[PDB]
Amino acid sequence: PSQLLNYIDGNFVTSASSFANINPVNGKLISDVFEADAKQVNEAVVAAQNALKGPWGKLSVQDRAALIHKIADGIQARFEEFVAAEVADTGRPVHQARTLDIPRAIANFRTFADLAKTSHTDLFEMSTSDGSGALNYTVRKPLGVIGVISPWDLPLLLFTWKVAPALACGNTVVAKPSEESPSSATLLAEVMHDAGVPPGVFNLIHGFGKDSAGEFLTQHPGISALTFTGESKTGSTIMKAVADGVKEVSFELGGKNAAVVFADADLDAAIEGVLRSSFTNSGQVCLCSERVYVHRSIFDEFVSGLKVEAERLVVGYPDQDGVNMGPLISHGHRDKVLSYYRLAVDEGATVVTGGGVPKFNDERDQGAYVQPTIWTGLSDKARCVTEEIFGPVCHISPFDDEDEVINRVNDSNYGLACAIWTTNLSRAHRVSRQIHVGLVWVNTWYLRDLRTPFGGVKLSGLGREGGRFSMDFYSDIANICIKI
Amino acid sequence: QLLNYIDGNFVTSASSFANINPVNGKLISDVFEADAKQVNEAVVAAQNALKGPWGKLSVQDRAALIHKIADGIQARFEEFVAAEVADTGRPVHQARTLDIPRAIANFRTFADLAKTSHTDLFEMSTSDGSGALNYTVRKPLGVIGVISPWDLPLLLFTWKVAPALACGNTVVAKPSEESPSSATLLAEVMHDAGVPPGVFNLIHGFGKDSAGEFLTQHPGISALTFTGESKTGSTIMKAVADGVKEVSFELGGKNAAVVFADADLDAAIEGVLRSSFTNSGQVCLCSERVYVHRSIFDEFVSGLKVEAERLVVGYPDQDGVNMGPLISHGHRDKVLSYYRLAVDEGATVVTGGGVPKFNDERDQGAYVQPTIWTGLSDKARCVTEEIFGPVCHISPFDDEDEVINRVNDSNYGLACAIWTTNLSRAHRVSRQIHVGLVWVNTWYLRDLRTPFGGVKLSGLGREGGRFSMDFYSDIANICIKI
Amino acid sequence: SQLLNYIDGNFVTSASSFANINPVNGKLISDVFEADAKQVNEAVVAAQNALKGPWGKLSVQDRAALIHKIADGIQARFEEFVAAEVADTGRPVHQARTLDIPRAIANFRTFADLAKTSHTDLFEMSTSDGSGALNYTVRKPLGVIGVISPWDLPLLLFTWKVAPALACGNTVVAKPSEESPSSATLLAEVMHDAGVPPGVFNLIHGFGKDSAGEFLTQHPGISALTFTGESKTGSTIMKAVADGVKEVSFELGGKNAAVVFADADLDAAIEGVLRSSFTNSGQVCLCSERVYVHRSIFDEFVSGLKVEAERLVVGYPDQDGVNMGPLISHGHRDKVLSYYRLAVDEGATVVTGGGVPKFNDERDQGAYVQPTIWTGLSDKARCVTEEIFGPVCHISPFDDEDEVINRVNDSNYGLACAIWTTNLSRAHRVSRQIHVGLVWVNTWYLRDLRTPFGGVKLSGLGREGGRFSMDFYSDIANICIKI
Amino acid sequence: SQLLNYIDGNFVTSASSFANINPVNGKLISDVFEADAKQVNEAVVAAQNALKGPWGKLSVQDRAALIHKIADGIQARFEEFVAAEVADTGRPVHQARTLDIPRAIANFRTFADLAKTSHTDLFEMSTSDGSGALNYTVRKPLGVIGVISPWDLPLLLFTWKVAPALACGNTVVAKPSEESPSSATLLAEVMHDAGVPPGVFNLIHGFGKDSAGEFLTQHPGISALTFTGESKTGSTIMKAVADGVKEVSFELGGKNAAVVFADADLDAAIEGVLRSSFTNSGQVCLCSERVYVHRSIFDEFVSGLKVEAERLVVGYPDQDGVNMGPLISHGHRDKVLSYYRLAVDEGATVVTGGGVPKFNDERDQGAYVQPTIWTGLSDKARCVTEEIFGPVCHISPFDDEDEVINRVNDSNYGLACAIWTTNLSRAHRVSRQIHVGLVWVNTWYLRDLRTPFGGVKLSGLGREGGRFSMDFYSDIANICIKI
Ligand SMILES: NC(=O)c1ccc[n+]([C@@H]2O[C@H](COP(=O)([O-])OP(=O)(O)OC[C@H]3O[C@@H](n4cnc5c(N)ncnc54)[C@H](O)[C@@H]3O)[C@@H](O)[C@H]2O)c1
Ligand SMILES: NC(=O)c1ccc[n+]([C@@H]2O[C@H](COP(=O)([O-])OP(=O)(O)OC[C@H]3O[C@@H](n4cnc5c(N)ncnc54)[C@H](O)[C@@H]3O)[C@@H](O)[C@H]2O)c1
Ligand code: NA
Ligand code: NA
Ligand code: NA
Ligand code: NA
Repeated sequence: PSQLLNYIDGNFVTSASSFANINPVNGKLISDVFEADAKQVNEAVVAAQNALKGPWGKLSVQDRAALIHKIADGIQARFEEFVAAEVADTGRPVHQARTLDIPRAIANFRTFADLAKTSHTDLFEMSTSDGSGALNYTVRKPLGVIGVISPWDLPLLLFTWKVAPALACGNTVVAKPSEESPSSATLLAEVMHDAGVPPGVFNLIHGFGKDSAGEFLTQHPGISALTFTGESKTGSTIMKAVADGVKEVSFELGGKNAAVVFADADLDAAIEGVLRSSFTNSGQVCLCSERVYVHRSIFDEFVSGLKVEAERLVVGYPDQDGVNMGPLISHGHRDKVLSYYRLAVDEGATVVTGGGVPKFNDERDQGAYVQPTIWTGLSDKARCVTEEIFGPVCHISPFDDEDEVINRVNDSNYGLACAIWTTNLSRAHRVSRQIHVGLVWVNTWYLRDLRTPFGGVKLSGLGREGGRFSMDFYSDIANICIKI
Repeated sequence: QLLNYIDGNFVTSASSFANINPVNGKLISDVFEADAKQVNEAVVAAQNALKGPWGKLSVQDRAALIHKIADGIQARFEEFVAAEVADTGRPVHQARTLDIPRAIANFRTFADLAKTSHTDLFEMSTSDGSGALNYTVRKPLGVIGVISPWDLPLLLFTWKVAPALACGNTVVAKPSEESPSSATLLAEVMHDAGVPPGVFNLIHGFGKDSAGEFLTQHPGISALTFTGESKTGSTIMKAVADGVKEVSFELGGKNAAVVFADADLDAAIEGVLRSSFTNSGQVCLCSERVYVHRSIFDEFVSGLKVEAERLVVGYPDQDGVNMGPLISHGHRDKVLSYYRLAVDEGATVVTGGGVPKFNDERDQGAYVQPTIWTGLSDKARCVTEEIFGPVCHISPFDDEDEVINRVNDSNYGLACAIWTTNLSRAHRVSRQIHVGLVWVNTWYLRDLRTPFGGVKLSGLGREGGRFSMDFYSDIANICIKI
Repeated sequence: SQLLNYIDGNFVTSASSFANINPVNGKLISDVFEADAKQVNEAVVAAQNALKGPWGKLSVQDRAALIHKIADGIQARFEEFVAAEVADTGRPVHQARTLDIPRAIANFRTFADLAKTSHTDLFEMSTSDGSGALNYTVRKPLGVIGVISPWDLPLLLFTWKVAPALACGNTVVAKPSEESPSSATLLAEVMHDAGVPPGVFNLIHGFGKDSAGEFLTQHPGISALTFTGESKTGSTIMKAVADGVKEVSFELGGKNAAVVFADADLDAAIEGVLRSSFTNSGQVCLCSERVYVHRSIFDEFVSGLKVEAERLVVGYPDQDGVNMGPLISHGHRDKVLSYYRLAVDEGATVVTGGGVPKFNDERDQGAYVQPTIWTGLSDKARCVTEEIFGPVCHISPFDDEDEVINRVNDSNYGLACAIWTTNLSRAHRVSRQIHVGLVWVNTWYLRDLRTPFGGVKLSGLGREGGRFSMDFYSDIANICIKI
Repeated sequence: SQLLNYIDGNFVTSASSFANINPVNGKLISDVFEADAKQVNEAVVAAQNALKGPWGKLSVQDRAALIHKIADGIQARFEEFVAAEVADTGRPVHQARTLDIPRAIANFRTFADLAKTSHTDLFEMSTSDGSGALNYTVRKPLGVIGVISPWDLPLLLFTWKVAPALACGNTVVAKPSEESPSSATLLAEVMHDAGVPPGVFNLIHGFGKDSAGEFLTQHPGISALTFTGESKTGSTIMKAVADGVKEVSFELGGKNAAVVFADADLDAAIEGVLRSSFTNSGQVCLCSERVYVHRSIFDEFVSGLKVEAERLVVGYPDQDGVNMGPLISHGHRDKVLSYYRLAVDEGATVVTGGGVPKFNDERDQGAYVQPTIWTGLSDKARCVTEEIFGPVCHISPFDDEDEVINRVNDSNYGLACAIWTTNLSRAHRVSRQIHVGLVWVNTWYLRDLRTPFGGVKLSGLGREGGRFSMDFYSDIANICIKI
């Protein structure tokens, strides 16, 4: 049907082999995607290094920012095409693509263009023995060639989350989107081309990880940095792969995030919030809550309430009326999720709702759907309470005491996000600062200010991105000291 | 004898190893090597200390306690001088003016930064019209693993330790096997200042199959900050990858100095002498490559030769001394093998090129002579590989763009010194040098607030000023929906 | 027994003297030499000259080191400063030991630290010729700072201005309140003993109009006038420096509210408002003289506050369990009593106090009044709108959140506000809507010295504290290099 | 042609009208309605009210998008705006196309972007009970900003104040110079067409004393007065707002120096000084009217400048290769020629110019003068010390670096300075010692809108640009939460 090409040194190019892009709604072939080989990857990196010496490297910060705004304009002008591309690849509801995914990708470019325009560096004066003094000033320069490897849960959002600041800081890019979701990135390349981004500045390579484009990219000595969002295990692998070149790295990895509902929470608001934090994108967001802790005094009522709301969720077509949830990304991912559904029963869970796959009795039965699922009854040590499942599921457990629940939230090798529900002023601030995660929300979930630092602790990440943190990571910070 | 310091106690080990004075090859002390069991004990005690009295100090009180650590060092100044000198053979004057005062400055400066540092507040609108607040907070990262080298032992040791403690972390610190004494005195100051048990832990030993490796492998740490060789950095980066530990690396360099035709020539010769031979060339920041404009080349080399030959090589306390020995015999071996390699590569030996004769104990030491080469290609191994001795190669250049390209044609990128009196040239050329630090008309001048680090193989991340306050802290974002 | 000026490194007397009077008993405690215009000029000129001297040559590190020595010198004479503050003001010894003196010391240490750690900015830009340019900023001393301070927190407010002034490398001509000259004089001594170069810090005594205060504000030799005191005086001063376009920084009056919502920790709010209304006998610019309490807890709040207010021990600064000393002066008490009288005329119910206590001893010769609580006045009453500056508050009920926000903001002042509530959204939602420089939630007068401090409307001009002081007390210059 | 006030979303006329006069030929350009006190009041009330309308409800993001639309509206009418600026002032068309109009558009865009990216501060602190506290700051609109602007760079300086005011969520009552009312009026059209809510931006026309300008500064309804103009006028406005303790920001006069050191690129310095003395016919606050040149190159410098100055084309704004239009007005020319005579009387050597060109056409009815260069005056001459605001410079030799620094600083003004040297150390060492707000090395009037801008001494009060504007045009509030 469609073909998704690579984009290398200003041209769309095919490849020797291609792989299948499968619509998870109905199991059908969407497109063939040409897999970049090591030769093509090297050509992309070499093109990126050279482009640093071309027109791009000569642009003022203002001209660079203006061009980046043009990239955003071009996405905006093809908004519905990008919507259709994200949807076809992932089965996400159209409304979500229209309200979250595509706007945020546009916003990624604008915000970092803006940050680039307004950012400055530092001036330090000092005295010296000869009483004449000295000046130290800092400058931001492009780091060089940035390798980008991105996942399939929020394909264009996370892809642009990395590409936007990379370009805003004057770097050049070689980027490999998830093999599960390569469409919107390919459209982005067309927008880059049409906007007049110079050849070699942005390069798109398609492929898998190991023994494919992903691995070839991480191993190339020509990149200056590798920014990556994905599985924790994959982060470790990549970190080993770039260690010999001491490449700069930035990792946003797994999580087993908790939501906590205190007895003084607005209960209806918390039920709705947790529904959202557990089942958005069918539980396929790094930020989703797979552990929920609810005060003993409201536990039964919270659980009954969430069950009803979960069962009201419409699981169906992306453009179906009132749809809330699409399928999982792939049959392969469904197999992982269902084996955890199985594991939970074996570990002693009560299945409050879901626990299987919906039966549609139409073509969607050939897709990769599962049911939104709630468990109770597992110990804090259960595998299903400790390992990231990355599906539409949450286990819910009671607690009695604030310090107790804080300790249970923190008792994890992960540390990405946490959502806390309480109407109490002191409790909100006191509790939040004690959660060992990069991001806490109070009385909401996944509310984003793009200027904030974003990242995780422990196995969930290395480094911070967002705002000035991206401006620092994607730049060479250099100190120049002048003796006066 | 030098003991480990673990959970408030000085403890011995099943193995000890020799601390050899490099001036005369004499034994200074036996050093107990921490085994894996003891490294685990240091790490567990570090973790627990976070939950004790240390973790409950206000920022102001923490900073006060840190200023007390600095006072402790100052009150035992000469004792610290003596330890640094003994281990390494550095000139007494260098220790008194550079090494020890900087260590004190390290603690004081980061104490001050901690007291005055703040974070950010972001306001935003939301659909419902009520809005939201996002604010950031800096928390202790947790347990910081510190592994440090021998060139500037106390300075570099405390360059990591001070911000780590100022940010409320606890520390397991492993100083170089070549220079364990001043770090052991520090553990004494820490103890006498009433730093809670477990907050600062000193473990002695080597790298592979030793305390260093054991530290980097321990899942209980939250970060590893390292200063040493590039290949060691790569190794440690691999070691901590499975736990995805935060890392900060300051690694090797092959730094260049550049003398433009319009430089103040006498100041340039003096500056490059300092940048080449300070601490006997054993500083990561030393210039081992020098580029001089063709029109002043011969005059420069002659002038440098003379100055280089007036340098006094001898006892650390021998009045007028300029250079002590290299850190060790093993290290002199490496340096001498490079001395041979330069000749085999076709170098003219303008001066030095071997080892001085003393006819006393110093011949049992590990001395070499300050050495200057000319006549090698940019691709010669002695021009590209870090020697870490008191040596430089000098090469003529003709064009500005030429010398910039030649400076950057390196797998390293730590620092560069440039000499010129021209305003435009100074700033135009500076911004093009692909390194972490550029000095103009000076060398190794340091403001502790500035970002410090290297690019390419010379490092990962930046430390100093807010970059240390950021690295040694968890930055967390809290979002309140209103 | 004699308080001298400190000019160009010398303690000097003056032509005229005035009486420093203990408000506990009305007894003369010292004679204070009033600086005339000639001595004021001499002080400014000496401060100008010191800029060109060793002080101008100090590195920021060295300067900060010396400022810490000043702090050390206050610490070493801690109890004498306490005695000095107490003697002049009648404030409880406990307050002087825990609030007044330690904050003066912290003032010097904090701004020395800020000076040591502050840096400025680098901006890169592109140029037509493609070579680019660099813009960088530096902080330089502004010059000579004229400091004028009030009597409510004498040493705290005096050092609140002098510390950053000196931290930024300025020289200083400072004029403390006629009512409280003692601690400033001891501070001169500490400067002297610390070896602060002559002319760097100059202390002139006197009054305002037609005296040392007036003369300083009109001297063309100063680069800036920072002032804390009455709003009308701020206006006067602003006109006086106009011809010179001097930099100005004003912290002026207020009529601050406290608001207690139905979901507040009622016991904590009662204690809180008690502190906010009667601390330093209600003689702090930040004090709450208007209080709004939700209808559902009004009666219970007023009853609880009455009991606590009546438990307050009014007496000698070193009297065991003392909570309140006297007002600053007999003249100040006469104003406060004229307001007590006015409240009654305006129809107030006097919940407690409303007059002066009878001690039957020397205190009856001093300047005491009772802690006083009113109810029953409308928002337009003069006792509800004009700053009294005594140990008093009016309490009014309210019903709605938007209502009480409007009544708080319906004022020509806008210094500070305290809000009591346990609700998270309300705390943040209400706080941001109060038109003042400083809001506290579930506390009062908690100070982080890094934060901007100041008022809006008639309560001020500019901000001080942290980065704001480093900016105000500095010349910020941009240097632009074409490459 | 006719220029109306813009109030509460409506263009309105007035009882009084005055003439807009083309300085090129003395012809009438338009009539301008002078707003009276009633209308100024109407503007301020409208502005106050608009704070409570739709404007006050916009998110920072949406407010910023609107401001970008304002900039779009000026871009869409670019040439009309060029025509207006040129007509009012006689400035070269080229300068209006490359400096004046583009900077106005950039002003709005830059502050819109600053608003979008700016954040405030979070301070944590410990407390006695061990639970801690949070201090956070927020930026809120200050309120109604009164803006009063001069005629040297009409739209640039007008929008330099209007853009940050609107970006910080304030509402505006703005009074452009009587000499240059056109572009501001066209700006009102752009705002209207972009759908800026009524009352958010108000335009009042008139003069100073007994007119719109004075009335604006006296109105108790404004929250701040930002002003650019003569030093004396700044002093007057500062007195006028003092009773309200209104926030103030002043960018005032200057008598700026250029310094040419012996190691300067001589040709570049000659060209640079020519630009800095004669651009906009010397009618820019940033122009150099004093020039110091090292003795060794003095004669060579003066000769070169004389020749370059005599090659300058003085004529029509669109004339081929024109360098200078006329002065703003015959009245201003009268003042300038008065200074031309005075210099002769003070004993100056007129190196070039010193009179008015003879055109033999309609330009003879205009307000032209010749670019003029003087030598031989002492540092104390009136012509070397008072701001002339015409196309003129005096040149004097110096021998020593410390000497010339002292001579540059020996002034009651302190706006800007341009320095010419090829030496690295000297550029940085000398620049930091010059007591002005802005120094340029090897260039002049190079602007980065993020930098602090302002002057010292009589040249101003406070800073604007970048974070400094974000601070001046906002209420900075501190909110302290006890946890
Ligand atoms: N970039 C900088 O700022 C900086 C500063 C000083 C020194 N250096 C570099 O340090 C080097 C010289 O010092 P060095 O010889 O001690 O370097 P090194 O790598 O051999 O040793 C450094 C430290 O790491 C430890 N170590 C060695 N192997 C280890 C391992 N496998 N696991 C854990 N720890 C291990 C050592 O015991 C020692 O404490 C030079 O390359 C020099 O450039 C760099
Ligand atoms: N906003 C704040 O932070 C703050 C802090 C403390 C006090 N205050 C205010 O201070 C007032 C009480 O103190 P006060 O009675 O001493 O006020 P005041 O303004 O009458 O006197 C203050 C100082 O200014 C001097 N002074 C008086 N007239 C002067 C003049 N014409 N020119 C120059 N100096 C003059 C006085 O001698 C004294 O030193 C209260 O209104 C209180 O709110 C405000
Ligand atoms: Na797919
Ligand atoms: Na040794
Ligand atoms: Na008194
Ligand atoms: Na006109």
